[PDB]
Amino acid sequence: TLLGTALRPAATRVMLLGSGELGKEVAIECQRLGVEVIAVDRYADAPAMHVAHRSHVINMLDGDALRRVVELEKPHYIVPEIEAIATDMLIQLEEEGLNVVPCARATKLTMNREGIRRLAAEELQLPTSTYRFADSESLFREAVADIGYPCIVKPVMSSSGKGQTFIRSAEQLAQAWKYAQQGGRAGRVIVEGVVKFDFEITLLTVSAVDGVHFCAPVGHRQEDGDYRESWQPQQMSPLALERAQEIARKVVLALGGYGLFGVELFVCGDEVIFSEVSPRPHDTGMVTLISQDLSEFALHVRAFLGLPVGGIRQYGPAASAVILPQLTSQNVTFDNVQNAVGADLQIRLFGKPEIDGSRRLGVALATAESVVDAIERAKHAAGQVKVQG
Amino acid sequence: TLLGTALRPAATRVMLLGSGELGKEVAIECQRLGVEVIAVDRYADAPAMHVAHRSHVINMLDGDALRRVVELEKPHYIVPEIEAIATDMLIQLEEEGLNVVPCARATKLTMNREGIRRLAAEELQLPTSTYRFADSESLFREAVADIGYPCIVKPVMSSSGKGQTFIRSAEQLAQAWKYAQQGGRAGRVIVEGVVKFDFEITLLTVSAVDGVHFCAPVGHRQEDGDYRESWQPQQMSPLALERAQEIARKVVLALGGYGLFGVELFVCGDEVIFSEVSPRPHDTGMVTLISQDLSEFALHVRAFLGLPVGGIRQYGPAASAVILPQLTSQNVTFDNVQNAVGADLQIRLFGKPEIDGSRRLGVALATAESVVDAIERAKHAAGQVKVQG
Ligand SMILES: Nc1ncnc2c1ncn2[C@@H]1O[C@H](COP(=O)(O)OP(=O)(O)NP(=O)(O)O)[C@@H](O)[C@H]1O
Ligand SMILES: Nc1ncnc2c1ncn2[C@@H]1O[C@H](COP(=O)(O)OP(=O)(O)NP(=O)(O)O)[C@@H](O)[C@H]1O
Ligand SMILES: [Cl-]
Ligand SMILES: [Mg+2]
Ligand SMILES: [Mg+2]
Ligand SMILES: [Mg+2]
Ligand SMILES: [Mg+2]
Ligand SMILES: [Mg+2]
Ligand code: NA
Ligand code: NA
Repeated sequence: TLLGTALRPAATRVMLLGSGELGKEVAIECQRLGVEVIAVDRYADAPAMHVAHRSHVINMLDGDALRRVVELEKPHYIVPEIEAIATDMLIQLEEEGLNVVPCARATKLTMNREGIRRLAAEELQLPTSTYRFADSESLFREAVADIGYPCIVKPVMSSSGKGQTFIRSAEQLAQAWKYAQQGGRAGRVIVEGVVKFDFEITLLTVSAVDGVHFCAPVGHRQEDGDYRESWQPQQMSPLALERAQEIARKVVLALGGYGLFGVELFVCGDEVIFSEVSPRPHDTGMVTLISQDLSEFALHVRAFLGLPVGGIRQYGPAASAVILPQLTSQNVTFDNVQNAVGADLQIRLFGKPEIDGSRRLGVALATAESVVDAIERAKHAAGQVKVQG
Repeated sequence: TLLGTALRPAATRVMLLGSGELGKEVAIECQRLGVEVIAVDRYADAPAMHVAHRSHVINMLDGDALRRVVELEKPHYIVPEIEAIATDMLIQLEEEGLNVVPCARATKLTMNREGIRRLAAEELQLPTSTYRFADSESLFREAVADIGYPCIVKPVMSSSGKGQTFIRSAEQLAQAWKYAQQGGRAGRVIVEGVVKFDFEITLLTVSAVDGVHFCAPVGHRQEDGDYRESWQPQQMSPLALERAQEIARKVVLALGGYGLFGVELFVCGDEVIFSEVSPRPHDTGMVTLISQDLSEFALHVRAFLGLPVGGIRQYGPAASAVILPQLTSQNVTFDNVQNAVGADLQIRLFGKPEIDGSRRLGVALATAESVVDAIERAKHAAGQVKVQG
């Protein structure tokens, strides 16, 4: 592995497709290695743009626009932060010699639930919830009848809970369908049977030159489409951890390429069920910004540059808690910060230029002698922040 | 403490006067809290500029220049990275209501050996080496005479050992007095009595809203005016430590203002001698990038922003080892990096645009079961990096 100096002729150039808070940490980690960084998104002054050498604002879903910026900047690596990208062009570029992280195919499979679900369940034969796809309201109903109640419906091209309904009875059928129609490319939906798990985790898995590595299990708490808190490690039986790792290894290798992946699993005692996977750093993994020697972001960077991971140090019980206000402003301020940080307590404020309703503007991080204590410390701190605008 | 959003009208602005590797990490820490960063230096593309919002290239020794950049950017904080600044303008500006970190007084006193030496030895009655100020070769001559052999001669406005001579014999004196002229402003010096210590430390001391806190002592190895290796924690007697803390506290409290200070001391048995102090993060402190929950850069920011520190966690035996090549190039590359990273091992590459002689281009960071093992690990990794021109 050879790295050049950012801004010099032999520079190593990384292009970030999506410049949110997740990309922001990847940028920092690239910059820490003197890696040249070009941050791209659909809006100006996005978080990652704050710490990049240069930035561009384009239609990331536009394959031509993508090709244009790529031709213009000639990055060595293209690093997507989101699902909503012209994956078809990524494939082209990849063939054209571009390094798409982790790989263009991983990106295509995961931008639509259909690709990923069918691969895991049908091709890989991994355990998953029952599911049915539907592209019409009527077919939607047939699916539900076959799946049974309760069931959850989701748009095939969605994230963060957009257009999702937890269906308990036929009564909600109408609304569920509409709502789901509202979410996406505005068509197709997935109808999944409800898994009743003891708890859920995100197994941060790194595929690198020196193999597949696993971070300690991350537990999380969801609240209406968004993670609210995450913690590590999440206690699990030895058998469950082994099955979890088996599943994650298979999925990442199947998706292919080097990088860190966010493997979402449901745990039922000693049993593990595959949910979905981020072929990149996971929002819940932000706890790793305090709980490990190498964050999930440092890890992704390390893996994709072709460097060996060697190993990951976990410092003990930790948690994250989102700072998720609800307001409309283009000049957000954060007061009472003196009460949100301290011993074994930190915060991150993303620099997002504006908000119009609910938006994750930062995160509180804490360590403690138990996850229970960390979670409370972290929730408390996030809550202390006075968001005004 | 109220923080705005970077790039927004109510943004909180930090101006960095000096954009090297140290400033680079402070910039990252400011960015992590959504603070707006303006990186200033005397050459373009300085490391901190890579991660700043914007930058300026000026002659930091020119007060008018300084005033102009400050007035232009209207920063809420002015943070120096180095001694070589128009501290007089700093004083003025502070008087005008600018916030100079830690305080303008602290900057002035430390940029001149004469101020700090006299303050510590005389004002605070602390243990230091034997010293004397010459202001004529003749006086230089008389002074070396009063101090004896061997002795150290230093410009009173010198760093990185610039313009210093280690004198064991009279013969050197022609040379010695001239060199004390090579470096500095280009004509006053200090003559210090050589201290025969067991080891040298840097006591990273944070002065914040919740008072003064200390990092575990950092030992280090200097060679040719440059630190080579640093490690933590340096083994010391409880008595020794206590005395070191005592000295650090009096000094930081005496200079004033919030921030991280690098207190250089010498240890002989249970005795501690004050050498000097940096009113900002110290190079040797780079080990804190792997050794603590909060790096010296995060500490500096936490403190200057008026937030509480609470506590500092140390993660066991840790070390830093510089990447200090010597060649002339404007397009440096780094090969064999895969052999410089691994478990408990990381490296940083600063992004410096060029080199022409000996220059610090990166640092290796390691953790181990023992300080000794950590040092080997760090040294070995720095040595594996092949620096090409
Ligand atoms: N079949 C299922 N059974 C039980 N709970 C489920 C099921 N599918 C989803 N959930 C729950 O709903 C949450 C969100 O589901 P998910 O499939 O990840 O939506 P998403 O829109 O893809 N969100 P994101 O993680 O941001 O990509 C999960 O994390 C679980 O808490
Ligand atoms: N009186 C002394 N006795 C013994 N060693 C000394 C003495 N003064 C300096 N040294 C050694 O010389 C090194 C550099 O001295 P120093 O006074 O810190 O110079 P400088 O130019 O100000 N360097 P810097 O640390 O970058 O500001 C110290 O770190 C010690 O290892
Ligand atoms: Cl189906
Ligand atoms: Mg998803
Ligand atoms: Mg999510
Ligand atoms: Mg999910
Ligand atoms: Mg000095
Ligand atoms: Mg010194
Ligand atoms: Na920048
Ligand atoms: Na790839």
